[PDB]
Amino acid sequence: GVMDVNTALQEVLKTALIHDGLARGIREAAKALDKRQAHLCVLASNCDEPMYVKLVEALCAEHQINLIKVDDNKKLGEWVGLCKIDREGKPRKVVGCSCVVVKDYGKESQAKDVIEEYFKC
Amino acid sequence: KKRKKKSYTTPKKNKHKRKKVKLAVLKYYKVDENGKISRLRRECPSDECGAGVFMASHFDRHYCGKCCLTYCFN
Repeated sequence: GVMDVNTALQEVLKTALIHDGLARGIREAAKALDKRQAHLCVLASNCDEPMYVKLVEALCAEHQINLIKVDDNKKLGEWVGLCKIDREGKPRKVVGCSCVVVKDYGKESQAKDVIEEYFKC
Repeated sequence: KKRKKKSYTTPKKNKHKRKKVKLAVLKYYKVDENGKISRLRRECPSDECGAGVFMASHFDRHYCGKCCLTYCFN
């Protein structure tokens, strides 16, 4: 019954999903980041590629954007309803860059407020 | 009529094969005295394209998809 980033992330990622967003991989994100159309990206935790993580840190240093590091992603993957493909297989949700500012054109929540408070500190 | 039998040549042609990097590293690189992502690919001056558009710098020409400009090096 207490709000936090660990619960605001679910709502914000879901809101992005309802309005596309969730830029999978580096592609389709370079355009927006070089146009400064994004202000919150979620990256995979415990990523096994040192070159990718150092490149992402450099990209964050370019536009001065924090990236949230949360362990135990399986709860998030279950929350986002990620099995897809009817019921065959199991793709995983590991990275997403959200377009058009922090909040999309849809619903507004205090999840935005708490995420912004965490962002400012 | 019989079967048309379109099998004189090419015993079984398939769709085009495209192989992609898991996470592209040929787009940005280090070694430019910069702590940020360093630009080796040519930046498109056209407004209708941008810095996220990577005209593939192959052995010849620039391949865009919308304007397809060409630069000669000689």
